[PDB]
Amino acid sequence: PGIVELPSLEDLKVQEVKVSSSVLKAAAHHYGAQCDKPNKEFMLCRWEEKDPRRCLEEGKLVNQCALEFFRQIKRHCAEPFTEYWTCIDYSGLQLFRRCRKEQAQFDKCVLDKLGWVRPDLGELSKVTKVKTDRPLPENPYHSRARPEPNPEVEGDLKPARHGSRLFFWTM
Amino acid sequence: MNLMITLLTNFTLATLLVTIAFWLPQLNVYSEKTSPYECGFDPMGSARLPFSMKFFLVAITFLLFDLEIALLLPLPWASQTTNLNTMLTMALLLIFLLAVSLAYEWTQKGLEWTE
Amino acid sequence: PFFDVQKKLGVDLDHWMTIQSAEQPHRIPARCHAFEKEWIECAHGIGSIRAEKECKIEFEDFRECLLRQKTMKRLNAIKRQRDKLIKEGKYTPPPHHSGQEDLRP
Amino acid sequence: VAAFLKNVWAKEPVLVASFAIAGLAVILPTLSPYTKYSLMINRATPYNYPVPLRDDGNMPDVPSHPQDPQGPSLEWLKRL
Amino acid sequence: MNPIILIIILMTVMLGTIIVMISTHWLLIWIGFEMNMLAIIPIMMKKHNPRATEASTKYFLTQSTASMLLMMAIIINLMFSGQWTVMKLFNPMASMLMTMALAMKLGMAPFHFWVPEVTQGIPLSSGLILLTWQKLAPMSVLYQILPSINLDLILTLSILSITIGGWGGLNQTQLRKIMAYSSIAHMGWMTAVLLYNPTMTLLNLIIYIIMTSTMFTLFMANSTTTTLSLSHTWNKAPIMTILVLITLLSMGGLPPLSGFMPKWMIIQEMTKNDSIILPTLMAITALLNLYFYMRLTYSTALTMFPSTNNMKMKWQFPTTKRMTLLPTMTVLSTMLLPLTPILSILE
Amino acid sequence: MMTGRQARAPLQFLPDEARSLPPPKLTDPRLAYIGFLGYCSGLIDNAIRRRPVLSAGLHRQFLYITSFVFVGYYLLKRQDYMYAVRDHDMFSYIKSHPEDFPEKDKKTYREVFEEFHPVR
Amino acid sequence: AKTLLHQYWDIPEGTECHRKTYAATSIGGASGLVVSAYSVALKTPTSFLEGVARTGRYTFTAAAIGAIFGLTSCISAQVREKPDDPLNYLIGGCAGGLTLGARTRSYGIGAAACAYMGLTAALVKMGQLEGWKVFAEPKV
Amino acid sequence: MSLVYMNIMMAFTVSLTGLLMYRSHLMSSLLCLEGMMLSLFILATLMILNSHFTLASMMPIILLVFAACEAALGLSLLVMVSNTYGTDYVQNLNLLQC
Amino acid sequence: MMTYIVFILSIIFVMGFVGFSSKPSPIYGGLGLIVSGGVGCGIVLNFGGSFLGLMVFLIYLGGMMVVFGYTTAMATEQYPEVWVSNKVVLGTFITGLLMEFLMVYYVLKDKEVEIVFKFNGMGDWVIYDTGDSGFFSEEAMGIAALYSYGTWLVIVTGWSLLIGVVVIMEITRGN
Ligand SMILES: CCCCCCCCCCCCCCCCCC(=O)OC[C@H](COP(=O)([O-])OC[C@H](O)COP(=O)([O-])OC[C@H](COC(=O)CCCCCCCCCCCCCCCCC)OC(=O)CCCCCCCCCCCCCCCCC)OC(=O)CCCCCCCCCCCCCCCCC
Repeated sequence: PGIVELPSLEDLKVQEVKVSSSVLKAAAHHYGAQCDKPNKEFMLCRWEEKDPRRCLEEGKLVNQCALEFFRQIKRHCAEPFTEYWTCIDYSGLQLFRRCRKEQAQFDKCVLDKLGWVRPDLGELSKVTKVKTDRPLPENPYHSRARPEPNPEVEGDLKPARHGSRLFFWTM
Repeated sequence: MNLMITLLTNFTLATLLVTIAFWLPQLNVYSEKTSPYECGFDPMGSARLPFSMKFFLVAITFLLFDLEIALLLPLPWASQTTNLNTMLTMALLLIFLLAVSLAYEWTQKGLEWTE
Repeated sequence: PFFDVQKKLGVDLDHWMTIQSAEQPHRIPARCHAFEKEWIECAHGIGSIRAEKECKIEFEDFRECLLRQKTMKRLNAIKRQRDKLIKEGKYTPPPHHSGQEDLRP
Repeated sequence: VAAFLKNVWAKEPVLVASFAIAGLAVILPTLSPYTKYSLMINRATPYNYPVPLRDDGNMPDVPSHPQDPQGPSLEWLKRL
Repeated sequence: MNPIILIIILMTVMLGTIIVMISTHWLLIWIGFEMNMLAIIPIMMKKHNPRATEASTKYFLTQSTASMLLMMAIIINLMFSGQWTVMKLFNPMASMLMTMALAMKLGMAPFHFWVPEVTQGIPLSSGLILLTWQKLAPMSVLYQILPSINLDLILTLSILSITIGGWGGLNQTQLRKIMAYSSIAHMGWMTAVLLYNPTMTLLNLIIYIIMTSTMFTLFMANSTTTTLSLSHTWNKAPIMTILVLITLLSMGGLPPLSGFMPKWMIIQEMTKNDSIILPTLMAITALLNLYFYMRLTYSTALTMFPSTNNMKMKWQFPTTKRMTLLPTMTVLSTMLLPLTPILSILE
Repeated sequence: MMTGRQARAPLQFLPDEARSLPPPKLTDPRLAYIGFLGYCSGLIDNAIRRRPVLSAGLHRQFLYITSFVFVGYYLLKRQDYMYAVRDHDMFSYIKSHPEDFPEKDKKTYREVFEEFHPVR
Repeated sequence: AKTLLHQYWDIPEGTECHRKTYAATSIGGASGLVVSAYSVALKTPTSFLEGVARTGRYTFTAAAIGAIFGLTSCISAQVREKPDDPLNYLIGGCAGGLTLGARTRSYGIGAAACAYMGLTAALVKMGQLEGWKVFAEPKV
Repeated sequence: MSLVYMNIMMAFTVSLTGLLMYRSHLMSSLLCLEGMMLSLFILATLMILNSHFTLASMMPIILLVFAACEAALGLSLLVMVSNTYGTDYVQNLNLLQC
Repeated sequence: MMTYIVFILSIIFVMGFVGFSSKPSPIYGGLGLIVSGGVGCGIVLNFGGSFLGLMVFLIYLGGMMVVFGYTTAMATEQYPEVWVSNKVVLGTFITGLLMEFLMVYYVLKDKEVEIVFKFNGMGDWVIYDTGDSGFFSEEAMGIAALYSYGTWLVIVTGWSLLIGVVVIMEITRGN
């Protein structure tokens, strides 16, 4: 068959979000609130293209919008967030329920200094509508022409010509 | 990886409590101390004779009831479904069929032992 | 005697475990969902005799998704040629195929 | 029916407790108002990703942000 | 046996056959075969003598080995197709293993070595269940996988079954072994026409089940299990000798009888496909089946073997037996040839 | 052969298009032969239970005849339906494939040369 | 051994007698091994030496039948100059039948196997000529 | 295909020839049917866990169920052979040869 | 040689199958089948089926305990064949082992082999998925779907176990 078409190594270079998983999980609800739009454009492009190579640029927007999410935490509320992801980082299963006072301090400092509302129980699992200008992929499976089906039956059913025609049976 | 290291350690110092149990004491082997035990007297016949099982129907029905805890065991995961009345009906159907099986084995005297 | 009771009565006794492209719990895809969907949508209604030769390409892609025989044969060729060039000393592996590469994320 | 019940409670009380617990487990989920909330909790547990929709232009019930008022809510689970 | 338990076990045999017939999934085919075997084992051990236990052991081992090969064919189909639909098989290895499994379940030669043993060991009613109702689920699966059945394999199994079932019944005086080698030869006839026209396979299956049910109902109505006890029937109920005469001449493939109907149609579908040698050898080899049928008609109807004195007591007692559908099956097994184009309903 | 025809409409003994066909007459000689089979079943039924064969159980002989005529009527309907389906599919396949069925030019015997083989 | 019969039949008649004799010898040897396998299967020999004696006896019997069949058929096709002719295989089948009678040490089995194996080999040659099919592929 | 299917099919064939060649002892071959069920279990389960066809993951459990649901059957048919005869040797089951 | 761990466990699986398939004695047959069913729950546990390996381990432990009780009660002889007492046991045991390690040698030297199918010789780590399943192990979800989706399968399996008990109590009666 054909050559697989991969992007080059310079096409994949982007400033990564070089933080740990507890830093991400501690900031997760405000990330799902504030970084909604490029993330949903990316995941819509990701389920519609069904090909990561056609989803790189939108993905870079994700990696553009996450970092600006953290710098805006780093410029204003670096220390309550630092205590909060440290307390999240202690636990094995990384429980939100073991760290409610640092969560309250972080949410209070964020709501005062930046004006972000933490999403409630039920909001981040909603299915939202996304306004994009990219075209809908007309063939995301790279399929081809389906074969022509067999012709159907039509016409009124006439009786059998001279019956069964089985050797001598005249009916 | 760590599981096989732990099992290797357990098997290793279970078999190294045996190799220092045979090779450390002084052995005195003569062909009357290694004879079988029949409370001092010599054993009449071999112990490889057929020792008849009285609980044999219960032993075969254990093979069938042990399959039920391969069927009733996903119930902590089956309770997490979004077709839940159907799950509840099929779960109570399986325990009820096990119970009808046990009732049939009771009343036809299958749980009693022979002789 | 395929007394098709399930389509006569409209019941779904065992059409759900029939294929990998069916409705799965928690929308879990198989590893060959796209290949099997393409093969079934190709071969639907055209009968088995036309399906064995007019939908041969989708079924070859789907079988090679399932067993990965051409992929493992190609990896056999690549790994065997790499081991031969290591044994002859005519090729050295790069640092990102040895570990010291400061990986992506 | 009461004399036979007293007789089987006197002779085989383990089986009486067994059929009582089994009868409760049969009939009582059909007589509870909380069996609906079991299904509503299980279908509101988000295992998968909520794959978004392409905005065609006419979807008044689908939000554009999770903090929008339209969409499915879980206040019934918060109160109970 | 407790008759409630007999009803439940017979409905479970029927349920296993129906689950094989109606299901679109291979695991449910295998479940139906397992349920069928599991339920039919106490029908074989209805009497609790060593011959029924031996027959049930041999039947369990053959059908369990066949079900192992069937599930291996199913799993190889799962590998090479990623799916479970009961249709053609997507590998010749799975095709061979499933054809071997179904040939063992039918008792087709050279896997025939259990059918006279198991049929002799069990009663006539359970032998009837074995030779008729157990020939419905593997013929369903063979009807469903015929785009993948190897031609050489099913024709070798078929003609080898016809020859071995012909030669086997010539050396028999026991009626159940006669009906078992008759079964082997007739399953060879059914599977030889399987890839050419499976409507003729279904026709031969239905006419065979009618004639075999007639013969076992006549044996049960006369309480005869040997040739030499069937030969006393003229002194007790002489209409039964006429019925076994017409039914055994029907089973030999003689016109104008209905047992000539499948054979002829099978030849009628194998000469269309430019096979002339094979239905000719099949027809000539069916003369062996006709020969031991004629031996039974000589011993029963056309002559009068000497009876005993105690038969005079059995003159004073009529049959209180449930001879269920015996005149209907006797009429259908002998006088159905002018209705030969009815086979189109099996299309 | 015709198994793919009766797969969009499964387990229909008589489909709707089978009502577009003339049903068998009640004086169909095939149906009269099936009724004769019912009468012969009634005679064998009185014979094997040692009843008088012609006189005993006229209700039972009559239900034998009635049951065979009743089953055989629908069996003949399905028979005639399946042969009409066979002919309909034959004619539609010949019509939809003209290149596989060329119109033959029947030569007269003044151009057709046949070798004469004398019997002497 | 689908290829054994092919490498028997891919040779023109009356041309190379040694390779035809060897190919028919191998066909007979495979048939004798099948008969020997079922013979030690269904009827238990009293020892391993008796089992390999029965195996070697049946194998050499059927291989000698095949060898004398192929030899007689190809020599008759050479000396009669008629390669596509079933009388060659009639003579070869009677030679194989006399071989089977000499292995069974009797004249009546030899004459009966002469008649029926000659008719069988003649029918096989006629089937190779007119293209007769015993395992015919379904066409209609 | 993959390397492990070689040995799981090999174990099926080893248990097949072990079942299909009796050593005059019926329990030793009823173990071979249970081994064939084990090999079919592991083979089907490798195929199902490989391809992530998750809904057939309930299939080997069901398979395993019918495993013992016939194995118990064989044991219920082993004890009747070993009550008629003192041993469960398969050469005692030759009465139906005549 | 640690990437070949499923292959090595599968070698021990075939060795256990040659162990009980040679049929020494159902004591040692049960031993070999426990060893094979205990490395077979290590083969299939490395594919993600931790539930579906522990069950074929546990069901077969109960099964071989039952089979032990019967082969001590019914299938017992005075001198049981260990592995080497009979020449026909040891001969086919050595035969199965030599043929198994022969097809080990032909598949690690050549990296491909063909017995009826064609088989790779690379370690079977190559065919695994490069993704994650999230907060569910998918085989647990599929076996959990036996109650929601598998209702007919529940009905036929529970009916087969019910009539299995009834069938077995009808067999083991004698009269
Ligand atoms: C106002 C509105 C109402 C008006 C009402 C007006 C009418 C009132 C009466 C209505 C009731 C119907 C009456 C009969 C109608 C005509 C049927 C007829 O004769 O067809 C001739 C039919 C064909 O002749 P054709 O010259 O081409 O056409 C004349 C008609 O136009 C033929 O016309 P088709 O083209 O329409 O015929 C269709 C086709 C035409 O035929 C064909 O296509 C040729 C192939 C037919 C089947 C051949 C099978 C050969 C192998 C088996 C042989 C079995 C053994 C032979 C018999 C042995 C004795 C049991 O026949 C069949 O497919 C049916 C099969 C034959 C049954 C005939 C009806 C019998 C009813 C009474 C049964 C009594 C036993 C009969 C014998 C049992 C065996 C059949 O002849 C034969 O097939 C030869 C056999 C003779 C037929 C049966 C004779 C019926 C009267 C029997 C009275 C004596 C009974 C004595 C006791 C029982 C025997 C022991």
